[PDB]
Amino acid sequence: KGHSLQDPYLNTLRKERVPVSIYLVNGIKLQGQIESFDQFVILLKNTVSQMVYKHAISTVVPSRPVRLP
Amino acid sequence: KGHSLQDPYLNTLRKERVPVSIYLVNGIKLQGQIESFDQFVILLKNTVSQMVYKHAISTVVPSRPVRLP
Amino acid sequence: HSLQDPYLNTLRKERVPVSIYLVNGIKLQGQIESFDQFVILLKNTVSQMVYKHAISTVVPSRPVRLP
Amino acid sequence: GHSLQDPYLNTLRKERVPVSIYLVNGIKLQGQIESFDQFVILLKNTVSQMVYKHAISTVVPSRPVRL
Amino acid sequence: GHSLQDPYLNTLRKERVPVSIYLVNGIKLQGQIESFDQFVILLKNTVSQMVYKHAISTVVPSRPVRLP
Amino acid sequence: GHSLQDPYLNTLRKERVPVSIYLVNGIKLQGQIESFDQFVILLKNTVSQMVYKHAISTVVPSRPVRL
Amino acid sequence: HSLQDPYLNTLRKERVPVSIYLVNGIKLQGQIESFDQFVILLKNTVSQMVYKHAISTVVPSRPVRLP
Amino acid sequence: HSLQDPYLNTLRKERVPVSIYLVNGIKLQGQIESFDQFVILLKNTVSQMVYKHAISTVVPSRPVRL
Amino acid sequence: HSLQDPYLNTLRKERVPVSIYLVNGIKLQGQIESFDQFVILLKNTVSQMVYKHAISTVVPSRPVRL
Amino acid sequence: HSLQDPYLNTLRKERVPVSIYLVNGIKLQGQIESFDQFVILLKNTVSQMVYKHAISTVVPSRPV
Amino acid sequence: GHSLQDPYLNTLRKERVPVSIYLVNGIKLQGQIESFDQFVILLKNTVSQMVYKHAISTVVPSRPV
Amino acid sequence: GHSLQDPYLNTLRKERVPVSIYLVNGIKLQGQIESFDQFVILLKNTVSQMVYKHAISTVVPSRPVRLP
Amino acid sequence: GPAMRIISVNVNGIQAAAERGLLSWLQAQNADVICLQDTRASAFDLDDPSFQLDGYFLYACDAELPEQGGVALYSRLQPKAVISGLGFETADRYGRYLQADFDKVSIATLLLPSGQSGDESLNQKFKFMDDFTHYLSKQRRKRREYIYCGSLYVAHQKMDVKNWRECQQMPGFLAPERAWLDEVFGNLGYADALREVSREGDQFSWWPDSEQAEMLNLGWRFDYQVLTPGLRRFVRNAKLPRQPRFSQHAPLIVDYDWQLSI
Amino acid sequence: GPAMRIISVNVNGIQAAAERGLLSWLQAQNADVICLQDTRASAFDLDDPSFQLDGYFLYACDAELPEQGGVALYSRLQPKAVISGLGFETADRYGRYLQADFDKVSIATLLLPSGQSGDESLNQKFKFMDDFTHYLSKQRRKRREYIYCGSLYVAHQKMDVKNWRECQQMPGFLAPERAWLDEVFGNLGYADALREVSREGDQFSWWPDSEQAEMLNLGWRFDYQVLTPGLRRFVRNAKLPRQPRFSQHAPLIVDYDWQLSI
Amino acid sequence: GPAMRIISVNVNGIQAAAERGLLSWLQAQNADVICLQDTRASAFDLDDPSFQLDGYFLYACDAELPEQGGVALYSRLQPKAVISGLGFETADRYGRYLQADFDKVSIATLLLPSGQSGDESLNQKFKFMDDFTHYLSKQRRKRREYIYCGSLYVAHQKMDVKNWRECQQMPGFLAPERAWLDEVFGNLGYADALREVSREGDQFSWWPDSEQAEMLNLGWRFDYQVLTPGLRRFVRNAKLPRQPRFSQHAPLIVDYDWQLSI
RNA sequence: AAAAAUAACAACAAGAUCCAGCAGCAACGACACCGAACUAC
Repeated sequence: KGHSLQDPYLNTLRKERVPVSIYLVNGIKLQGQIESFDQFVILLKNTVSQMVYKHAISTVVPSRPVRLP
Repeated sequence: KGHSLQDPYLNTLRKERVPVSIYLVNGIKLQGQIESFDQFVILLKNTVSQMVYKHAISTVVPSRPVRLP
Repeated sequence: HSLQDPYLNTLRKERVPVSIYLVNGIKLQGQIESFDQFVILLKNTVSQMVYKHAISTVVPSRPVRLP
Repeated sequence: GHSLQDPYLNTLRKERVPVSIYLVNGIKLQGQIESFDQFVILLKNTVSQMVYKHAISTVVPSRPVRL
Repeated sequence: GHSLQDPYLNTLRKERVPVSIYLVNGIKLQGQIESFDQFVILLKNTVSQMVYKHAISTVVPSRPVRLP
Repeated sequence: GHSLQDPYLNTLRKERVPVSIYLVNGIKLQGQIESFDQFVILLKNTVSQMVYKHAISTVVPSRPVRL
Repeated sequence: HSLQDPYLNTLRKERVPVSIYLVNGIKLQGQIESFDQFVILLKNTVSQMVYKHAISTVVPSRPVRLP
Repeated sequence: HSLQDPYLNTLRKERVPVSIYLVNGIKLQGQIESFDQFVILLKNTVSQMVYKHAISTVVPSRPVRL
Repeated sequence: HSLQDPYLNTLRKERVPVSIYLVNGIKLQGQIESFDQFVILLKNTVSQMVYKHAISTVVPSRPVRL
Repeated sequence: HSLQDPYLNTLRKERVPVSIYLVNGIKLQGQIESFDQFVILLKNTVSQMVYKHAISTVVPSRPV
Repeated sequence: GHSLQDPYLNTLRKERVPVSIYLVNGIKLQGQIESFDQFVILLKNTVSQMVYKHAISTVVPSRPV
Repeated sequence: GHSLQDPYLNTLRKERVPVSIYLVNGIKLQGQIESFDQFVILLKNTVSQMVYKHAISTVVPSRPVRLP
Repeated sequence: GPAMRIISVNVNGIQAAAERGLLSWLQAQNADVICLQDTRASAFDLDDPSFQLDGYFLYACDAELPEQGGVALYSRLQPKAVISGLGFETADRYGRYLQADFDKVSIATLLLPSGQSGDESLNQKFKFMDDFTHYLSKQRRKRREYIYCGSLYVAHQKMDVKNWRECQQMPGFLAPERAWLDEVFGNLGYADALREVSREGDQFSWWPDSEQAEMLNLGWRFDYQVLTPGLRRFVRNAKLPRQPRFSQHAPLIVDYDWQLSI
Repeated sequence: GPAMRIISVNVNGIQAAAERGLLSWLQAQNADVICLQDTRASAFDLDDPSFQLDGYFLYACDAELPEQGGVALYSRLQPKAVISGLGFETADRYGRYLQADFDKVSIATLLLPSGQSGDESLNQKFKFMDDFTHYLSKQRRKRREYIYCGSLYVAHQKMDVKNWRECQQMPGFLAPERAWLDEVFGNLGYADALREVSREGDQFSWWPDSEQAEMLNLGWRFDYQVLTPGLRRFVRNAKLPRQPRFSQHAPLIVDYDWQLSI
Repeated sequence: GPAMRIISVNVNGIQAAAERGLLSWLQAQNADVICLQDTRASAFDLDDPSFQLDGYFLYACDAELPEQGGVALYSRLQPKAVISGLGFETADRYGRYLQADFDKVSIATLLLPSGQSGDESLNQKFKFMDDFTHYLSKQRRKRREYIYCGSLYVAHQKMDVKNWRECQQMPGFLAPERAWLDEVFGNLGYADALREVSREGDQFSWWPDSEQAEMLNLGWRFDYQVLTPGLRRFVRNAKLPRQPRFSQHAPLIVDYDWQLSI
């Protein structure tokens, strides 16, 4: 109901190992591949895996073109 | 959940492919058509599959006037 | 929503030029075209959707009387 | 929930206490609480503004008023 | 939930520990917690503050309050 | 349990790895985690504090951890 | 004073949320209430007063143009 | 010192419990008993002489104006 | 001020991005817009006012003659 | 002027132990045998000439 | 009021002695003194940098003068 | 203007007392006062060191000295 | 090239302008935006298609008392958003302000009361100026540049008025008004449009009803294209044509290198 | 003493350069971060142990087509964060950018297209430069400092090449190329490294494939160590050791005073 | 009317200009004072009545060598006093300054070294600029309005030179020269006469010997009429006629409404 | 305790209550301070 689009997109970005770029409400632009996700959290990779919270994210732009069926 | 204006407004903006312009709460502007929408995210096709989170969106200024069904 | 809905409905029916201040601090002057639980469409040249979770306050430029 | 917010706002509304509400962005709104409802408060000083609760940070009445 | 948010708050309430509330905008409130609700936390400074919970960044008690 | 946040936080607390939580405001809070539940992640650095989760942006451990 | 006062008085008239970085590395926020030749005043809730011998820098939040 | 003198005098007369933060970081608490060029006598149960050249700021605690 | 004034003026007119090391260790970067006997103006996205009595050193990013 | 000099004179005439806390954070003990406008002598165990600028505060050991 | 500072600094500058200026914050600067003023001095360890007097603590000459 | 610093320094110089200068930073230097002034003091060591007045916190003679 | 032509004019009543033929001449002159100060008609009156031109949009703010004032504004493309307000009591009551936003540029149809009727009008004008000084001091912070196409009804320098010795006491030229204009155009930095493109005299925009002054060329400059210092460099040409007189004043066409867009 | 050495050598095929001894030559020489360009392979090929250097972490952002380009970094200590892609189409598609942030500085690795392959390559180079000038104008406002290991494939000044007259027609020396490269080092402020510590001619990095050109030393300076002015003071020394010669480009070695610390 | 015309024409040798007909053209071209510079001849040579015009006085100051430099000056009426000194080795030794005084107005024939001859010339030019900025800062105390007829060999802004993208490296347009010229017209308060009345490009006053640049109009503006802010308001018009050119530079003719007098 | 120097004043009744908004800072000087002396940011 509430994840009909948010979950498949993140799953496709994770499986294909796409180097996405996340934008926080603070304006910072975090970089790194997505390792996992949930209803309120996303685990980045890059040099050191760090946690990010959904309520703090604004836009998740994929560096390379992503294809989600 | 039964949105009388958000759902149909976004659906009409998507079907007609209007150059929507999303102003985020951070204060930055994003330009590009609306590819898809969900209860918590919006995919705008500005030559990429960018996903902007709902809670981070402040306004959705359309480029041309749309007919609200 | 015992008072938000009547207030917004009165502001819409009276067509008073309202000014919405957002959480970011920007001002938006316009008229309430149609509102809902999460949106308050403006009416200034075009229809501009404004999210509820981003509005700081609504200032009616003209005094309004509650219903 | 909200077992302490409603009775604390009812006292300010009945006693006509001048409150200085603080928005999240840091801007202040001085005035008395004319009415309050779920996710909305009415502040009438220079104009009947409608301040959203999700945008309020503190409500200082500048006077020891407690039920 | 709130299995932890209640103990650490009711303790500071009953013990009257001077707490410092850091908000999300940067300003710092000071004082003792008079009574807290699921949505609001009333301070006991010189004037009843009433600081909302959705706009509080951190709550750091200056005294090492025990965690019962 | 039935999520990724809870196991990760449990591992962080059990291993006592120094984490550097970054708030939405942009400021950080150096210190390790002591106990979490919901809307709270107690930090124990030089003075015990209480973050509210909803005001947290990222939790960056100072050493790689595997859930 | 050829360039000090024209800046502080400008900040005062314009009410710019200025951040003052002291010499010991501590930061303060607020607007200049009434600057003097030795001490400056802040417009925070407490109206703090900072001497002009322990202030290292004064950075405004918005760019101020000298008149 | 157009506003410093009257401000300190108002803080003294009203016996305001000010908080003087020095430059090194340590804070002192106590009402202002008197002040003069490069000196402030803070008296609150015990008397102390804090030099102004070492004081960084003075938080009046209570909303007090000139 | 036989060296302070000409040096600051040369650094200003040429718009050399200078690095000002304060006393507490932290360093600021930017060109000198204007300077006074007790205040310098740093332009680096925010026209900030640094105090002379708080600056420790001022290093130009590139060599400058006199 | 109206406070520093009389206060130091009272501290000296009474021979009260005076704790001079410097801006660096050190607590110097002793009595003010004499005082100047720029330096204060604190003698009790060894002679000392603490400069004025380096003095953060000066607390007496008993009421004066 | 500089009967002892000015001659010493002038000698160190003329003789081109690599002096080390220990500041108040504990940092140890180096380089030759190019030109000194009543409130500022100039060093050239790598570039012409201006050190403020009120921030200087001691000036150790690398060679006895 | 001062009348207590000049004689004290002149005594510490002429008596050649091992002086210890502790600066505001929190360090220690040792040596004899070779010359003084309104803003500088020369200290004898492996290399003569010019210590500024505004940076000096305390000047302790290794032995007690009497004022003139 | 990117030639943005702004045409500011004081119609002194849309009825007289339509009677004399202002609409046709204005439509003939190629321009991106046209400001009409002092409409003296309600918004519903302007709704008539007679005033609506082809390829231009109809915007207007009407005074509380229609005859007391009112301003209009047409543009070639739908502006971002119209701001029919100012904040002060006088402006909100007499609808003497209307703004149109564009890309990093916003045009304002300012209108200061002439103050030529009586003493109350002069007092209202003094209040409006003492408030607009604060308004301009506030707008001095935002990034977007502004273009106030306003009939200030105040001459600035002698170049704007001939026989200044005689008009030293006529409203619109006294000492306080001159000082206010010099401060707004000097202290604040709002450089004028004419004094930067053509620093010549005899460029009058106002003429008394008496035909003697018209024949003698005795006129005052009241219209002004006040430009933020950011736009000063974008000025090219500005000439006041008096032969197409359609009201007490005359148009003030000004071409800029800046190009507007939604 | 405190020093930080950085190597920048365009290998144009890590396989060939390694077979010639690039890997061993680098491992034997002391260095902190090797910012090589043009991998000509995929990130997996770099991940192989034959490519890795003992004691140096390896990162890479391969191109859409292996032979078309690619970039790879060799860090000695785990950087703060690695960023792949520059935002442009030609940048993200052909993997011509990879940055590794440190405590303050953030060494990058840029690889512009050659352009000598054909007119299409020249147009791609012009487009990428027109985008990168804007990227730099946007980047010069942030606080932290950068050290681009860019292979601009464009000479800066005449002194950077011998017989500049005949090169007026060959790519890499055209008028717009020189203009862009001088503007990047002009108003933007991004100083240089090689021509900042030793302003002597006869120093080049690139050499044609013809051995005769190498004997005559008719080369161009294509490998640049662009660095924000904040670091121009920390530059200590530079070198162009052409003796080994591992590819068509000569290795560019530099040493600064800034001490990286993760 | 009270018109005052001044002509500044660099000749690069008075012999060539006199052969091309500069003497007759000046005698015909009505003016008050001709700021001709770069005489390249001694005083005994200028004394020749062949150069002396009718109705115009003659003053000249040469260096130790006639060809090393020197500057001359004509005038309608006998100036109050002439002075051939500035106080700098780079000015007196080269005879690059000569000033004539009328009622509270001083006209100076300034001549900066080209610098294109070599590196030593560029160093001498930089020294002369660093000394002249100080001289100006010292002269701000006087109340006399100054009219420096300068051949600065430096272009101020982009409009002052065509194809600046290529000229950013050639002498006469580098960063320090631009900064100095902006400081002269900036902090010091001085303002150029030509740029005051005509704020348009393509108005150049120098072209290389190659006729290609002349055909393409690729030139600089190496001639300025620097005016004290007191005289900034009296600038009526300025012109740079290129067709009647007698050397690399073109006559710069500035007319004011000021009326000089003995 | 001293303008390395006013090509020169038809003249001194007189000196000791909220940005119609940036394709967004790998992160804000790490948040408003958390009382016997030891010499690189």
